[PDB]
Amino acid sequence: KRIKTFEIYRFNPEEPGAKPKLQKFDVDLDKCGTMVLDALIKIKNEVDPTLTFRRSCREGICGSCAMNIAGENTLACICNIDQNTSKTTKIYPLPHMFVIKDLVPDMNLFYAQYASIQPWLQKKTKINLGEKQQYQSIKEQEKLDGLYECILCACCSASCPSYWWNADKYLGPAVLMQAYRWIIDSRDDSAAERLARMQDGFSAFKCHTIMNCTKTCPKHLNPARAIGEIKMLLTKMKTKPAPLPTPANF
Amino acid sequence: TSAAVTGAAPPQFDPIAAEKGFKPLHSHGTLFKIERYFAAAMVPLIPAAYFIHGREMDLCLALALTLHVHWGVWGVVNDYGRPFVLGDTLAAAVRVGAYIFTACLLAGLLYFNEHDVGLTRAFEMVWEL
Amino acid sequence: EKTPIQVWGWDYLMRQRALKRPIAPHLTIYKPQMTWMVSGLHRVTGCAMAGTLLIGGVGFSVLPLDFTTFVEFIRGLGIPWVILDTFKFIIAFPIAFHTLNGIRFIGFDMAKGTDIPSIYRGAYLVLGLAALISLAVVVYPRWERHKKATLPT
Amino acid sequence: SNIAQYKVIDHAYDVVIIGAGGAGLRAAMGLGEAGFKTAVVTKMFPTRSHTTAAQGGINAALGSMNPDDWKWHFYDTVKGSDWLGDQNAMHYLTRNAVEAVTELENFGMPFSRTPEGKIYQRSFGGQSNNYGKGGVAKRTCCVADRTGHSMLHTLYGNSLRCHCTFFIEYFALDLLMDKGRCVGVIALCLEDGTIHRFRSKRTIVATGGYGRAYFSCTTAHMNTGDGTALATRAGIALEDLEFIQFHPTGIYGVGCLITEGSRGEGGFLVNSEGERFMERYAPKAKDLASRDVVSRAETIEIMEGRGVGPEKDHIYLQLHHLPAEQLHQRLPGISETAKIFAGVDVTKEPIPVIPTVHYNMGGIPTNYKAQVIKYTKEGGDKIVPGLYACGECACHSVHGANRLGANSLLDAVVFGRACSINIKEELKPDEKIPELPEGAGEESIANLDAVRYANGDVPTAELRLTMQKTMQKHAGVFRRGDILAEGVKKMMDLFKELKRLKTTDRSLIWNSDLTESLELQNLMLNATQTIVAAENRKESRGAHARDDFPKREDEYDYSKPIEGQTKRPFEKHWRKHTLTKQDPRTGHITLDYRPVIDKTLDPAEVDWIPPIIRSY
Ligand SMILES: Cc1cc2nc3c(=O)[nH]c(=O)nc-3n(C[C@H](O)[C@H](O)[C@H](O)COP(=O)(O)OP(=O)(O)OC[C@H]3O[C@@H](n4cnc5c(N)ncnc54)[C@H](O)[C@@H]3O)c2cc1C
Ligand code: HEM
Ligand SMILES: CC(C)(C)c1ccc(CNC(=O)c2ccccc2C(F)(F)F)cc1
Ligand code: SF4
Ligand code: F3S
Ligand code: FES
Repeated sequence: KRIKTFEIYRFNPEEPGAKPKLQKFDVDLDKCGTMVLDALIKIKNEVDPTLTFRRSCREGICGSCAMNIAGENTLACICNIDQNTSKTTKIYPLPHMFVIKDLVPDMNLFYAQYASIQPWLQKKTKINLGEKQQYQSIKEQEKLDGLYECILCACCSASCPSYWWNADKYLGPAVLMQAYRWIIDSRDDSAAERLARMQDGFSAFKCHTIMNCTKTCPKHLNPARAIGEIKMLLTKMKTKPAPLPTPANF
Repeated sequence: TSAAVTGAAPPQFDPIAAEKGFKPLHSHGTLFKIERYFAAAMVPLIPAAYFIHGREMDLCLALALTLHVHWGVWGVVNDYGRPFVLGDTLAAAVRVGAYIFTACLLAGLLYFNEHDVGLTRAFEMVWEL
Repeated sequence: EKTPIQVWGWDYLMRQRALKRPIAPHLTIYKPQMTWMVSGLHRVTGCAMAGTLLIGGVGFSVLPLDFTTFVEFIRGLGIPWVILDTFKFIIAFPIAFHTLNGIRFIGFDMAKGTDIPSIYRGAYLVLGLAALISLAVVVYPRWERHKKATLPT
Repeated sequence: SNIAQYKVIDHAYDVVIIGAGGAGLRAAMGLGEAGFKTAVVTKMFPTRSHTTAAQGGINAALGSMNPDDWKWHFYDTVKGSDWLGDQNAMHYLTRNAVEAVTELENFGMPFSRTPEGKIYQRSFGGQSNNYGKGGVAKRTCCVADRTGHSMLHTLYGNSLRCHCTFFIEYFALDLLMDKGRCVGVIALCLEDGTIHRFRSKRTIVATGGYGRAYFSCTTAHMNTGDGTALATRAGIALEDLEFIQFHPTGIYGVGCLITEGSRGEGGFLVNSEGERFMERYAPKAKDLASRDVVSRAETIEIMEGRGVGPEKDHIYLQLHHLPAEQLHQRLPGISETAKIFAGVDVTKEPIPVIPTVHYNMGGIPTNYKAQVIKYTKEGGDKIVPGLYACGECACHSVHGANRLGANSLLDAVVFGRACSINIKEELKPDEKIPELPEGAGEESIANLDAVRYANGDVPTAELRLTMQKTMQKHAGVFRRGDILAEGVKKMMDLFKELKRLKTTDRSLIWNSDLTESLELQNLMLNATQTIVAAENRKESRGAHARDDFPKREDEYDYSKPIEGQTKRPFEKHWRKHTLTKQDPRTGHITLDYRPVIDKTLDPAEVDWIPPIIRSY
């Protein structure tokens, strides 16, 4: 029978003088679903209920289950178990995050940084809120493709060595691509102020074009590109085009 | 039992409250722009140094390398010279040492170009071996 | 001076220190990839060339030894030519690679070729040309020197 | 608190919202905008909520694609409900839809666009123009295949503008009750194991559904009916729990939803004979019939030997006849999901699908203002002071016996908004935040402690699994008296096995063994009540189909003209809401019944819609 071994990072913050450990678990691939989350759930359920990880959705849309599997940041729920039973799969928390317990990192800086970009629509002229749709052309909303799909999982940011060293001052790929998402939205009027929040030497410019972010993104998005775009706008090599004018009959 | 204490709100970044009185910091964009233009400008310099030698090339190299390396190690120092791991004063000190690096780099190059063989000839002499 | 989020982030780091939480491992467990390894090579080649220029320029100045007696010393060791030419290759590769990959990184800054296929092609290409150029610069003159030694007039 | 000592922490808020999905966040935005000090208590980061998994769209008669009227959406909603929905609530829902969706776009939701630059809309299941006489509606507004994701991230981002205070990864244990008044909530903080009592003038329960009561669902692991369980433990009867939506197209293997929008855009269901069989079960609407009808159709095909795959136990959803540009533009999400979970390229091969538990139209009963109610025959509806409910955890009832596709994201925003509006209007800056009664929450803490140290021989994961398999077998698509009665017995026995619970993790910090065990208790309350409600309801209405009572049982036989008939009294027919009242200790359930509200909010604005025979 096909017995796959997983080596899983463990940490118990309630034991005095506790250190992180690596724990091997054996799992029968013929009695388990095809994804790594399935194995985590099977282990928790059938061997060790103290095994602790985040999860919710089953189809890679929630972002809860981000972790490092076989050296790469991904989502457990859509990462196929490697069926080569002669090799072990290592499972670690998202790199360089403070761990609360086992595979659960503290996510609150990531979230606070997201908050800081002011991820909401901003208008110069006050709008009557329920009254009418704002105009946006197909071509203009399609600029958001590649951008709006982000599930805020933090695989990209926890893959970035510059974010590893300077998370307190470097906003990281996830938050920067969202900041760009609000900057290139033709309906949003605050592009210049959004740019000025990350004008300093660290916020955006500590991207050293390492490219791990785009490489590891489980949704196949490209934070690297969006940061290059931010760099261009910040250096004034590029501008945000003006909105297309709203037709007379709209 | 529930003989309890009064809580405070969790730590939470308020993006509007934080924005009150926030005067934007100076823009690093123009510095970043020139750093990259300079590096692009050095692209022809490196092959030019392969084909043309002497004391004037030695001087062009010394100056361009020194500036480029100045900005270079400054970025490295800012990556790894982290207050979180070094404390505030040692972090400040490695920031200063980056300027000491640049200064010493140029002085030693000027020396080498003025009292030794110079950069381009130095390469010839190792390649002849 | 800091943005408010940077201030908030410092106070966050201090909270996490106070809580005595470990930091999930990173360098020791992340899969080596053409992304962060080439980046690392770019930084290492950059800094090695810098360091060599500093130690060289200041060292020779502070020492009685000059570069001419340094070169004559190693010729004196009479070590095999293939190994001498390897040292040359090693000296040349950082210059080649760092220059080439520098151009690549400036493109990345301008949002050029950041798709994964282009990232990988450019990496391989930059490592390849750099090796090809370092090879040429070492081999060609060695070729001339073999012709001078064993061909007529 | 018997064995351990717990750090208890007290807060004071104008309003507490339990839930940070679509409904909870929309409520929070409205309340923060109105200056109320607002606490959002959620057992996960808001953006992991199940709203984020929603795909197909959100209904509103914007008329981007063709002329439309909100009254046509009203009609389809009422018919959709199979006349078990409250028409005053359905009126409120559909009347406010254009404004609600326009708000979302105004908040920055990146809706797909038409060539005129308006919000693109698609067709969906069970919707029509001109009160069912016209053609197929197109009022399902969408962000491609990812409308839930996009709506939730938009709402969450906007909630940051309005100074609500977020208590993230706090697991709510109980409502804090004082003499039939809700004065707040008590929750466990996962990060540090502390227990928090939130005092509040008002409380909104917005906790989602309980799909995980079944073995196969489309729903998140977090859909454990915690809110309806909280209400039960507060002495409040739950409503219409027997009405479980099976969505026609969960992926056969793993339960992953494939949006109805795929049919909306022109996809169709195929059996093993290569027949587009929905043309037989629903000659007019076809594959865009209502969800109860399509799911029953598929299930009959399987029974009668026209099921597909090696075990002839599922159906094909065909999309490959559609242009690749349409598939990518309109359905990119399921295109990727079908590829990851079924090895299927939708440009070339069909998706293997099967009906799968998906949505709960039942829940905490409210009036049209989303104020929670208790009902007796003698006194009618009485509001529970302090307490509101919205989203899937509620039963307003806007969906009656069958929820219409794309009405639930609508429901959550519209009634989440309604909560903030109704609270601003009825709550005055004079009323003071209540003081907690002595010992408040102490029983919740005692239950926590006992589950945390549970010592028995049946581990929470086995017990959950038997619950789920039991529900799957006995309270399925087609139900019957003997199968249901046997199901009730097995389920009331499982409720007994809860006393034999075993847990292993003894920690207080991020103990998912503990939280999942609490969720099992919560799920048992929902499941037990669901099936006994289903056992007693001897009729076939919407999502509830009885083989031994195949007909819909109304006050009149609506298949014949009304002139001449004598009306059956309340106690004889079944056009009425089920109310299940459970004792959380013993598990004993009693049943009562509450009339459907047939009147609209305003007869001058819109006519009520009398029942007819329901056919698509
Ligand atoms: C796969 C899928 C696709 C769907 N697609 C569509 C669609 O396209 N269109 C449509 O109209 N409808 C759709 N629906 C239905 C619809 O998305 C949901 O019914 C609706 O979004 C639920 O919103 P909600 O805010 O009520 O609950 P949820 O979004 O489920 O949020 C529940 C919230 O309550 C919190 N909570 C729960 N228990 C506790 C506790 N004990 N303590 C603290 N907090 C707690 C959770 O943390 C969470 O934040 C879909 C459903 C599914 C399952
Ligand atoms: C010839 C063309 C060259 C180009 C186009 C170039 C380009 C660059 C660029 C773009 C960076 C920034 C890397 C980053 O921030 O991520 C960099 C860094 C650096 N370069 Fe160069 N460079 C060149 C030559 C040299 C040379 C000859 C040296 C010799 C000492 C040198 C030393 C450095 C150093 C030390 C850094 C450090 C910063 C880092 O790794 O980030 N460079 N270079
Ligand atoms: C040389 C080797 C040991 C292989 C290595 C490779 C890569 C790393 C991680 N990379 C880095 O630390 C790095 C590399 C280049 C530019 C910027 C950084 C930053 F500070 F921003 F992270 C660290 C160490
Ligand atoms: S970008 Fe890709 S990886 Fe980074 S957060 Fe958004 S989804 Fe996760
Ligand atoms: S990995 Fe990090 S340095 Fe820039 S390109 Fe991606 S953010
Ligand atoms: S559980 Fe949602 S992304 Fe994995």
